Amino acid sequence: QQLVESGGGVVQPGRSLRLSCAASGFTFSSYAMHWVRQAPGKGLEWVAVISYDGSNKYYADSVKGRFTISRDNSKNTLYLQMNSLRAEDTAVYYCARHATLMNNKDIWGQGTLVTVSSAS
Amino acid sequence: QQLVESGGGVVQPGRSLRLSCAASGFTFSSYAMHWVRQAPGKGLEWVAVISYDGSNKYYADSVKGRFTISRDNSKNTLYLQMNSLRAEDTAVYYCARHATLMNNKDIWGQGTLVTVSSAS
Amino acid sequence: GDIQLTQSPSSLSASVGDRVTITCRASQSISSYLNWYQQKPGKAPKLLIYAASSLQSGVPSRFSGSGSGTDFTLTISSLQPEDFATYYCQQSYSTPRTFGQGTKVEIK
Amino acid sequence: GDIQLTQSPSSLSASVGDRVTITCRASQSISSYLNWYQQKPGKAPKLLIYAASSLQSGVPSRFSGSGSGTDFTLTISSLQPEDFATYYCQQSYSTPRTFGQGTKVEIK
Amino acid sequence: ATRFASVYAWNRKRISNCVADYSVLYNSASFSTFKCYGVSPTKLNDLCFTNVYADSFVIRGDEVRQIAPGQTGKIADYNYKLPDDFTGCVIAWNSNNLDSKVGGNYNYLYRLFRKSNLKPFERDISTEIYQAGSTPCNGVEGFNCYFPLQSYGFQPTNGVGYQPYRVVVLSFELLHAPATVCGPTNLVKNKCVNFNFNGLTGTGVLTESNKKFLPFQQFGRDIADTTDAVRDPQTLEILDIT
Amino acid sequence: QCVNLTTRTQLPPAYTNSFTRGVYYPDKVFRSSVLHSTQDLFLPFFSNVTWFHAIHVSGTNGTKRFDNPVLPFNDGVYFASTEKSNIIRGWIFGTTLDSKTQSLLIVNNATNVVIKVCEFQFCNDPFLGVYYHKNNKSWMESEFRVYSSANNCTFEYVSQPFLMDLEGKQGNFKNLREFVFKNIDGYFKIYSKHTPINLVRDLPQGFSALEPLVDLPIGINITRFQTLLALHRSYLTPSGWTAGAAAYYVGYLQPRTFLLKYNENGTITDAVDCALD
Ligand SMILES: *[C@@H]1O[C@H](CO)[C@@H](O[C@@H]2O[C@H](CO)[C@@H](O)[C@H](O)[C@H]2NC(C)=O)[C@H](O)[C@H]1NC(C)=O
Repeated sequence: QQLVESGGGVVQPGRSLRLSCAASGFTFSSYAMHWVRQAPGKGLEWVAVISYDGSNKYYADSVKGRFTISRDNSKNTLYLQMNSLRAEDTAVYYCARHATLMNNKDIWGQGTLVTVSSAS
Repeated sequence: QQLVESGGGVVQPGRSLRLSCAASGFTFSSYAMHWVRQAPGKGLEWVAVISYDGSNKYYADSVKGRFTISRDNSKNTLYLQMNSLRAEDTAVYYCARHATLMNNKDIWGQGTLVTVSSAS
Repeated sequence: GDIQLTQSPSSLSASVGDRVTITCRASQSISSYLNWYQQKPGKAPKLLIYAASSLQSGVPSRFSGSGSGTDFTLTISSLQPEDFATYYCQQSYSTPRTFGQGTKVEIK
Repeated sequence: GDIQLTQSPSSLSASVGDRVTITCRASQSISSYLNWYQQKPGKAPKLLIYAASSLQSGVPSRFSGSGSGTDFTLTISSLQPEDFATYYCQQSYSTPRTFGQGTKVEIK
Repeated sequence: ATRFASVYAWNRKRISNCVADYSVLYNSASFSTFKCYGVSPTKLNDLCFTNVYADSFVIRGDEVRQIAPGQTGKIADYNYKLPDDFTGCVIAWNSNNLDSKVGGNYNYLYRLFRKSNLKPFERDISTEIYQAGSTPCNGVEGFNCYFPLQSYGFQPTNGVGYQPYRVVVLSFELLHAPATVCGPTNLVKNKCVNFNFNGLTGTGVLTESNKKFLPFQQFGRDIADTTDAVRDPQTLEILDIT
Repeated sequence: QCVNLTTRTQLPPAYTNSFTRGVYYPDKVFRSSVLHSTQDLFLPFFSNVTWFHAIHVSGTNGTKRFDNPVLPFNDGVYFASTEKSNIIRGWIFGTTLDSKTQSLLIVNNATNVVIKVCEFQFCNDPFLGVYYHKNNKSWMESEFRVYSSANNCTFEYVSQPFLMDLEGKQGNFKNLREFVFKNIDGYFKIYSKHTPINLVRDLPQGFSALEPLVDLPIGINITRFQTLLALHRSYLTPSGWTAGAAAYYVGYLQPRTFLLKYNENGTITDAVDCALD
């Protein structure tokens, strides 16, 4: 039913910041989950998947920074660590789901700002 | 695309002269067609319609001489016989079409002179 | 009876780059059923505006129509050296159709 | 390579009661795997159509999807004062997924 | 084909008594909007038809979403009508490099008005004047009445939404008539093999055999009404079955 | 077209006796020297066969009698003819012999048989007209002297000519030609044969095996028919029509159980009808 996100903030470039997003209402477990990016004034750009029902991780090669994705399924939560930062990634992120002709499960988080800059 | 006319000439008054006008490029068949008159120095005066898509013939009562109009649809041609002549009808005629808010099909013949006079 | 047209003025000797308003007035209230023609004397009448408010292929917006009811307007703008010819308005409201008497735009 | 999307037009300033056709074109032949989203700027993207031809709960048939292959169509009908926002199409054919650049329908 | 007509006079071609090449339909993959019904497009390769109707026309790149079984809009309202219960496939692609010409394409037409919605699969070539208001125009044009038909405006100066689609529609059926139009392994010699020939199925040892058929024949048989000898369809030869 | 010539010929149909006749192969299966038994539509042995003459000269001078009636199809139809000079081409098989139903028009066209299953308008006196095109000394065939309209057509096919000549034989063959027409289960199948006959008219004691030519997805019931003709024009002698002569054989099929003695090479000589005596 509901998705909550870890806190965004201002991080210096080259660093790492683990992204937590917990589910509620129905589990993460039976589904997949995604991350997308929205820069201000820019379109929604897909980032990376997670696939718990086997195990596989796909990343966008457009932003191929080894932003690692894995689970905490028993907390219905998902972790993607912001690795190899660069300033144009300063944006808001969303926890996502795609209706793949079968489901209607597209549920979106509230959105938190990741900021990549040396100036706080 | 193109309209051709029967030959004009000098005819004595009271006589008759069939007017032939053949189409080319697109058919007469799906459209209507008209005749108009231009005396030298005078405005363009409408003469008569043809309506093949049913069958109906309307004449100007200003020049109401039973100038009969009918078809040769399979040759894309149209026939209006000059009946009950009088000298002020000495003019050039045109094969015509009106854009009635729907089409843009106004195509005009080359123009031939009908002459009504006893002096050749 | 018939529907009378009123084309005014019936001539206007003009100059380069003008914006001539050739008016065609009507005896009845005609919705938009009025047209415009180009005729250099001896040519075929090349249609200019259809339904009194719409341009035509080959003819740019130097010509521009408007009006409805009784009042119809030929809006010639930026008058070109080829545009000096004998022009015409046109009803198609009822039968009989009548045309205007013509307006010869000509070089001053 | 990647699959390119083509969302056209990328904006359209509109009025009340319109019927706007926001087109999302595709670089490949995608079966039906395209979606649509509502986003007022700052909100969560509320899904509108799934599989490019099926409505969604809460969203009446004022929105209406169709198309397949390369050509996909957002059929907004009877345009409502709440429907003026920034919208998006969506592939799910291959990996990577891309989204359209967005189309902001806004009050004229 | 080189010349599709418009939608006011769309061409219809009854097709039967041949075989379907449904493979390269999917292998074409230059087609914009390609959808199907009845049962899945991968399934329709073999699931075959009594009598098909192939009818095609050319419409605009925006109005093609009107082409869907059971929708509204001008092409499905007055021009060409898919039925309430439909089977076939809508095949749609762009032909912008052919149809839309510089100097203007105005060959194509359509019907914009009629005094009722259109009955399914029935064209309308009747180009007479419809009288919207009560004032009778009676064949010639006039007031309250318009001309029925209108062109499209095609040039390559159009945007992508205004590009001409050559929509061909395939429609199918099933009757007391047989499947007259219908779509489509290396043979094993001197080795036990399951087999099918022309739908005839069994299991045996296929060999070369000198028994001599009459040409029209298919099977051989033995005293016991077993299938003793069959002829290879692709390369005519007399094959025993033991 | 629909030019009509009715004539004034009314006569008792001259009958005959098919001795051993009308035994086709009711399967593709190759069998060798076995006795096979099926109950199927056939023309039973020693049956009444209505010899019918499309054009008949009974001599005084001329007097060509055009009698060929529209004939019901009934259960099934058998056909036989000699016609050293072919005047026969095809048959009109149908139901209404008009529109509102399909039409079977198996016209050879005297090049490659063009089998037509369509909706036609058959005239009151249908037959194929033949004339001289005047170009390359050629004889065309006007096909609309049979039928006015051709439209709606459901099916079309072409094959090698079923009707075939040999000639050079000054008779002694007559090229006896038989065609069996059976309409079942969506497949109307055609059978054929060509046989020498030295007898003046009627049939010998020999067996005639007819292979199926084409098995066509038809799907119409045909309850009635008439044959087709090829006639021409002549010029001033004391419109031209009535070419040479014409007669043929017709009999109706019937379910019967036959004994098929297939020969080693797969060909049936002796057949025996169980419900004979
Ligand atoms: C064969 O065709 C004939 C049409 O000539 C059909 O025969 C008719 O059948 C109806 C019954 O529905 C009878 O009332 C008529 O009297 C019949 N007509 C004649 C001339 O006998 C018949 O139905 C068709 N057979 C099939 C299987 O369709």
